[PDB]
Amino acid sequence: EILPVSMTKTSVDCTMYICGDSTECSNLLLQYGSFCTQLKRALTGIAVEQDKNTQEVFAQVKQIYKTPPIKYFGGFNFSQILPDPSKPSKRSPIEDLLFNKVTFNGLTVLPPLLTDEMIAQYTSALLAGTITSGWTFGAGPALQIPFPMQMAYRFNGIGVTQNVLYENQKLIANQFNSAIGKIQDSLFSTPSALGKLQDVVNHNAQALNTLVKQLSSKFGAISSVLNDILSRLDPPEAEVQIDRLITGRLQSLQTYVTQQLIRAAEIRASANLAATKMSECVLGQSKRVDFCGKGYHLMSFPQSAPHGV
Amino acid sequence: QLSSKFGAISSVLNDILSRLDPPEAEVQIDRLITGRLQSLQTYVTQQLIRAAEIRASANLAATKMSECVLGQSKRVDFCGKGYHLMSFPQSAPHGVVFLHVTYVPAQEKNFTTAPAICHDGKAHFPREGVFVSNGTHWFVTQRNFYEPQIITTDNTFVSGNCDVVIGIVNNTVYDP
Amino acid sequence: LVKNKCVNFNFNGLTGTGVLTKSNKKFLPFQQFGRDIVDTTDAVRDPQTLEILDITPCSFGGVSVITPGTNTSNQVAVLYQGVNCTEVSVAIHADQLTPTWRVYSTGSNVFQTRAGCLIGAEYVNNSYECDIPIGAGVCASYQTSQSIIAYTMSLGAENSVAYSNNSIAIPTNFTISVTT
Amino acid sequence: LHLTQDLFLPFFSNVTWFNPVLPFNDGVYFASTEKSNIIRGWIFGTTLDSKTQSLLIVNNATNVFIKVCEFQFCNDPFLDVWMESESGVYSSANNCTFEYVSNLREFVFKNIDGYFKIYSKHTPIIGRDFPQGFSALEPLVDLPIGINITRFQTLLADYYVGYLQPRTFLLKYNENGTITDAVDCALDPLSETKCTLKSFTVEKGIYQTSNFRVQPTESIVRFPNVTNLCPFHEVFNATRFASVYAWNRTRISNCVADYSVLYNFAPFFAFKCYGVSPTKLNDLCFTNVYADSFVIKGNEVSQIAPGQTGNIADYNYKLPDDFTGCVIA
Ligand SMILES: *[C@@H]1O[C@H](CO)[C@@H](O[C@@H]2O[C@H](CO)[C@@H](O)[C@H](O)[C@H]2NC(C)=O)[C@H](O)[C@H]1NC(C)=O
Ligand SMILES: *[C@@H]1O[C@H](CO)[C@@H](O[C@@H]2O[C@H](CO)[C@@H](O)[C@H](O)[C@H]2NC(C)=O)[C@H](O)[C@H]1NC(C)=O
Ligand SMILES: *[C@@H]1O[C@H](CO)[C@@H](O)[C@H](O)[C@H]1NC(C)=O
Ligand SMILES: *[C@@H]1O[C@H](CO)[C@@H](O)[C@H](O)[C@H]1NC(C)=O
Ligand SMILES: *[C@@H]1O[C@H](CO)[C@@H](O)[C@H](O)[C@H]1NC(C)=O
Ligand SMILES: *[C@@H]1O[C@H](CO)[C@@H](O)[C@H](O)[C@H]1NC(C)=O
Ligand SMILES: *[C@@H]1O[C@H](CO)[C@@H](O)[C@H](O)[C@H]1NC(C)=O
Ligand SMILES: *[C@@H]1O[C@H](CO)[C@@H](O)[C@H](O)[C@H]1NC(C)=O
Ligand SMILES: *[C@@H]1O[C@H](CO)[C@@H](O)[C@H](O)[C@H]1NC(C)=O
Ligand SMILES: *[C@@H]1O[C@H](CO)[C@@H](O)[C@H](O)[C@H]1NC(C)=O
Ligand SMILES: *[C@@H]1O[C@H](CO)[C@@H](O)[C@H](O)[C@H]1NC(C)=O
Repeated sequence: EILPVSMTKTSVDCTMYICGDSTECSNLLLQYGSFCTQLKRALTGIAVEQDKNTQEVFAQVKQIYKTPPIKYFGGFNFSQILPDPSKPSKRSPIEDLLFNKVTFNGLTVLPPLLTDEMIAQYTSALLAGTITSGWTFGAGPALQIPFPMQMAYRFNGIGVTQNVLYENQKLIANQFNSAIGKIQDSLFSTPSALGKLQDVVNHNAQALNTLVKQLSSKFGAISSVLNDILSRLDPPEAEVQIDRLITGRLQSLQTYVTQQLIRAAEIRASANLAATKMSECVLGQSKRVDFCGKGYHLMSFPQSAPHGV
Repeated sequence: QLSSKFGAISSVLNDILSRLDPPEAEVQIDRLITGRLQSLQTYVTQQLIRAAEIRASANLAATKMSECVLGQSKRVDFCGKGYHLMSFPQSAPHGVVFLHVTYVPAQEKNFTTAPAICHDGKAHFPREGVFVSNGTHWFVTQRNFYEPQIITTDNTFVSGNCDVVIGIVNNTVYDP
Repeated sequence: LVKNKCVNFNFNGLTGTGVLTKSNKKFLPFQQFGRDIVDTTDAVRDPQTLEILDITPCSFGGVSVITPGTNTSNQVAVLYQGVNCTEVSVAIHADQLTPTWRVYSTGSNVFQTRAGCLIGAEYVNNSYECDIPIGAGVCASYQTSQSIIAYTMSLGAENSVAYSNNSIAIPTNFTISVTT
Repeated sequence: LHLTQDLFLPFFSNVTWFNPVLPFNDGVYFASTEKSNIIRGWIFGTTLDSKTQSLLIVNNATNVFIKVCEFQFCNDPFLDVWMESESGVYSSANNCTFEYVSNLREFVFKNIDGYFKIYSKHTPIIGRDFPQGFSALEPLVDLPIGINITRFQTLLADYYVGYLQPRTFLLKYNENGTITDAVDCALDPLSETKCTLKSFTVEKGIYQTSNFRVQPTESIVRFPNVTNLCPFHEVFNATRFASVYAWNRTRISNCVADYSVLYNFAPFFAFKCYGVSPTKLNDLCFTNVYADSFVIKGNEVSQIAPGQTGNIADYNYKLPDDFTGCVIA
């Protein structure tokens, strides 16, 4: 299951966008009120909400847990999801495959507060707590327990006694290993798997390209360049043309900001859903039908991804 | 924003009328009207966007009330951090405050475990507990509170013989 | 012709401002200017030396300010966003900046990070919880003598669970908590 | 807390501590700290030659009597141990136009839109050290002088001078109406977040503010390789010329009238350009210029001009009234 968690943070400056390096245009913008300050406020609110979403989704553990020297887990391999200490950035192979499949005038893109490695460390700590302690570390101190006993507890939560797991351990382990192996091939072979994550980036890029493209529009004026209009004719007609251009660019900015607000609200809803799914499927076993997967639920493991989980 | 000229002569209605001909006053009043209409539209759109979020929060609050106050919820980290017990609502200006009562264990203690027990060639499994040992003797206890008990027939159930269990132990299961 | 410096250029009546650097784009012999995907004149050719000459925009960004609170003290730190510390420092030693207050304190103690150039704090090798977020994992705090310091955020303590094939832990006491 | 933008004296500026003629740069700040009353007032004007009314602001006995007049005494001054008069700095007097009657004497003088605003404040401090603290200046009086003043002096028989700049200030109004504190918006980074937040208290955190831009410095101009040139050696250094009746009409081009070579090769005694300036002739180049070959007498060249008459003008070569060209002999 794949879910977006956040989007890129942007900041826009009014003067460098509209009245580019013109002292005759800055004065004519003061008479239009306080649009710029409230636009900046809205953008800053979106920016801080972006980091709040990630912190809410991922930062759910007080302490960072680390797996012991990897040993026999009853037959389960887990090598494709645990971090590999043999390459930079300390990722997992599936994470590496995920990362390798995802590819101005007055605008600015701000970096996220949390780097990718911190997200990887959160994911590793969550996985270690899940596989060494079980569901107990989500409600207090973590308690150690062997993995087969943990799954014996898991079967007991769906109406199946403990006999089945203990008398069929090897077969279940082999089935789990085969499923894990086939997951990587299924993800790699299918090209249109990470679609929704790419859609967010494509939408943001299209919005930015449209915003920078309309800067060349004449908007029913003499031209689309301030210098030529200024040094060609009388002050009054220059004022009229500058007012026309200012109105057009303000309309464009308003449209962009409203679109960004709507998309941010949608992503906020998605992030809340993702946080709930994490807390209810990873830190415990859920009885809700078709919530943590198709069929009776056993476990769940998270993996980091660009702008999503 | 009532004082913004929006590219006009002035921001006062009366002076514009009693200073020049009605024709140009028409254009100036039209400009002011358009500016103020855009301001109102922006205000209404912002209000609607905020109202949607407040509606979502209200729905979440209603669900939390119905599931934590009127009963006990099994969802993890929904009605508090830990094992949920109760909840109490308190009124507040344009909001509500919830007091969540939870259960948190402490004072851990290790020991040695074993999935099953072989007494007379037949594997035994606990009915509701977990097998533990304090080094010398084996007991069965709960899963969230230490309470050892002696192993007995009505405490465990038998399923199969002892040839598939990995960590099986050879202690004694008593019968009444 | 001046390269790698901010100048005003006039090429065959085309006027603008920026930094002229060497490029590798290959025009055709009948082409003079170059344009980006939307409107900007990304490249230009010297009419005399016939050399491709990348016009690159001037550096700009935010001047966000870090303060620990008026009640506590009066010292502040300034973060320049999206610019390396060689420039800005150069543009201080030779002026041509927009913010007229210019020099804050200088006094060395300039740190360079992925967010931008930080002036007014010293980087330390310690690590603990974040207080004032700044950029990519870099936070700031006020400690003592007293000054503003920047460090690398810590995600918390490291705890290793003594996993074993036959080891379990059972609580013997509980606690009742109330949260709001 | 009101945010306003006007001309003010910047905080922590440079102040000169002391009859030199101090320039009047869009208002000045004056603070006199004396009790002997040596500084009897100020004079204002540009030339003091009965063109601009010398503003004689004199505080003679009790309250300042603003008399807009000019009072030539005799000329030669000297030290005196009554009159207390005889300042002959100026020469000419004229008629009177306006008349008005009514330590640490600090005054602010401003002029804008033909109105002279004088703000006064008199705190009877006992001391000579520069006193710290806040003191607001009230609009004592305004005057519709409607003239221009660029220079001012002080009337003698201990004072500081400052100049004002446009700036944005933050002011605090008391629950009376009194101004108690002010904050600048240019000095320090802190007193910019204070202006942005519109408050005197700032909490812990990181605050966005204005943006920085690296302005340009030099102005490079690179025009294309210059290759073509005006053919003139064949004209202005020829072998033979023609008679007046069989004049040539040589066609020339590639001509920016860029003739500096002729300045050095031929020391032109006569050079008359009846159109645009010869220096500006390099600004625009031409296409269909024609040139003529004449060999005429000495007292005949003056006849080759627009609107002239004579034998040569009437029978050989005639020039138009709107004749745009240069004659060289
Ligand atoms: C867990 O899976 C990994 C990869 O699926 C196993 O590593 C492979 O081991 C075989 C040994 O037969 C090698 O031929 C492969 O080259 C290994 N893969 C890689 C990528 O190096 C690993 O052995 C499995 N764990 C256990 C305990 O068997
Ligand atoms: C005008 O034309 C004459 C004839 O070509 C030039 O005369 C020559 O000047 C050079 C100067 O070094 C002498 O060496 C030659 O001997 C001269 N003439 C001959 C016989 O070749 C004259 O210099 C030209 N000057 C101008 C004003 O262009
Ligand atoms: C273990 O439990 C038994 C139960 O009676 C007790 O007698 C004994 O002291 C305990 N400790 C050890 C080390 O056996
Ligand atoms: C447990 O008991 C069975 C039956 O007496 C015996 O075969 C087996 O070896 C015993 N296991 C151990 C570890 O002694
Ligand atoms: C440092 O600043 C220079 C500015 O000339 C820039 O080219 C460079 O990318 C910056 N970073 C490093 C690591 O040099
Ligand atoms: C008991 O379990 C805890 C789990 O953190 C471990 O730290 C401790 O060393 C264990 N004690 C033993 C194995 O005696
Ligand atoms: C599992 O733990 C037991 C301890 O009783 C140990 O003997 C065995 O080697 C372990 N299995 C491994 C390390 O694969
Ligand atoms: C459990 O905790 C309570 C209070 O936290 C304490 O009074 C008591 O001694 C502890 N131990 C037992 C066995 O109750
Ligand atoms: C206003 O001023 C009077 C003195 O003129 C003073 O008594 C009073 O307390 C002041 N109150 C305010 C600050 O409103
Ligand atoms: C044109 O280029 C040639 C060769 O570099 C040079 O000698 C000549 O002076 C140039 N002419 C100009 C720059 O006008
Ligand atoms: C003038 O025109 C005649 C035409 O035959 C030509 O021979 C002569 O060289 C020309 N000279 C000048 C001064 O233009």
